[PDB]
Amino acid sequence: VSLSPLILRSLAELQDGLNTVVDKNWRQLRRPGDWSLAITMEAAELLDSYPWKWWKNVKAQPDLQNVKIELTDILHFSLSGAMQVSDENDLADFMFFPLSDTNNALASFQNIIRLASLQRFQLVTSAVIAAADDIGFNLVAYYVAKHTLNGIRQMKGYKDGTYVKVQKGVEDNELLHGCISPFSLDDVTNEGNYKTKWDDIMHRVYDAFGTPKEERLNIGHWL
Amino acid sequence: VSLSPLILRSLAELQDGLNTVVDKNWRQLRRPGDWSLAITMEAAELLDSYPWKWWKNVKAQPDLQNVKIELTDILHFSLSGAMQVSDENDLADFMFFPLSDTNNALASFQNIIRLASLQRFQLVTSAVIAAADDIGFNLVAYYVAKHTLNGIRQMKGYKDGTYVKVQKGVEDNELLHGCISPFSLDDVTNEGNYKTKWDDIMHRVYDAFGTPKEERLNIGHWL
Ligand SMILES: O=c1ccn([C@H]2C[C@H](O)[C@@H](COP(=O)(O)NP(=O)(O)O)O2)c(=O)[nH]1
Ligand SMILES: O=c1ccn([C@H]2C[C@H](O)[C@@H](COP(=O)(O)NP(=O)(O)O)O2)c(=O)[nH]1
Ligand SMILES: [Ca+2]
Ligand SMILES: [Ca+2]
Ligand SMILES: [Ca+2]
Ligand SMILES: [Ca+2]
Repeated sequence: VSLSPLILRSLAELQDGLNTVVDKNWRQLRRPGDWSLAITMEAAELLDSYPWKWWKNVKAQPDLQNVKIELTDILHFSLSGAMQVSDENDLADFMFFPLSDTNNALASFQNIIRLASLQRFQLVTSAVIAAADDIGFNLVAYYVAKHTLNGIRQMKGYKDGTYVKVQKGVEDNELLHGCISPFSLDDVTNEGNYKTKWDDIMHRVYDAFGTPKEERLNIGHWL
Repeated sequence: VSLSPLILRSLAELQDGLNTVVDKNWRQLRRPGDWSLAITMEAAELLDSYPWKWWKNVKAQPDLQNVKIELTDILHFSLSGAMQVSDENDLADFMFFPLSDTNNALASFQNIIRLASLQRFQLVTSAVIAAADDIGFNLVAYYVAKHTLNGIRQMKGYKDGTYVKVQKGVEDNELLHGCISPFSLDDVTNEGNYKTKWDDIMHRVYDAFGTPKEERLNIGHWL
């Protein structure tokens, strides 16, 4: 399972743009080990979406909507890693389907950590794409939506430590589900029209956070 | 750097006792992969004690007192793993001193994750002992104190999901520092008298959480 090369290239361009918002010279400041750490930490967040602890709240239920967000976060970091180092610098060995089985999920997502530490970023990207295919969620649409939230966060003091993620019982991430649900897989991968659908996802996320029109960045900013 | 074999054996006995409080048949219910996951997750907590994120709160300061707690948590899980499988089933390659350097810490603590996934539990234990020696904190006293909090947690609904860790701005873990500060390294490792000092640490932690005298377990319960 893979995305069209043109779609992947566009996702990579968005990722470079976002990385540039965080730091103009990110390509000189960041190293492969940074992306390995970042993926490791998101993978811990992904694992913590499951009731894996045998000693604490043992009847807890998995947060399967959150799984989607954490996989999307991993993609941002695996795209980033791949921009800096090639894998040169197999999947069915590390991923176990169906991921609806919690034991399969825990094993697979721990293996993402192994792959990250090996700096196999392209393989991590493939693993996330395969996971979204297996779980049956719209990875590309989640990416565009979380990409947009990531930019909003930077606009609202994230680097300064003044941003608050959970407000009035709602985490910013949770608002993304509703922003994406109108969009099909074909909407966001159509060769001719995908960019207008990505632009539409972006506008929906800006709306969800009340971003003033003048501060909004459209799809053209990123490509 | 290592502990006396008699001290290590006593720490292992405490650990078995605690594991038994969580489940009477833990030795049949738990598998090596459980302990690998648990250490991985504590190592993420340890890494998150440092200002590693380049995109969020970039001027944050490391929580060096919390580092002590997270290393102690790793020890509980590495002791546990070692009870189930041997390493048969080197350190200077994986740990980088001094750990006061944040780059050394991030590299080292990520390598603890690699060792956990390899089920090298004894090596993880050695790494924690070496880390406490390098940082200069009283690992054995931290272990006894956190061991006691772990038992209190189980008494107060931890498995049921009714426990609250942070109350009136104070995390339960933070109260342990004051419980241990009177105790020297020699106090808690003295061949003849260490058990009375461990018992004293326990009584201090029970006091810190107001545990009724009848619910308190003394050192003899565990050895
Ligand atoms: O140079 C960077 C730094 C961060 N991120 C994004 C990717 C990921 O989607 C998000 C993770 O941010 P976080 O601060 O860990 N918060 P959360 O996991 O709740 O989204 O940050 C980037 O895309 N590039
Ligand atoms: O079978 C078990 C399960 C847990 N723990 C202990 C070890 C560790 O000290 C603690 C971690 O608990 P947690 O629920 O992750 N909470 P925190 O990391 O804040 O202490 O649980 C055990 O000793 N044995
Ligand atoms: Ca995160
Ligand atoms: Ca996340
Ligand atoms: Ca923990
Ligand atoms: Ca911990």
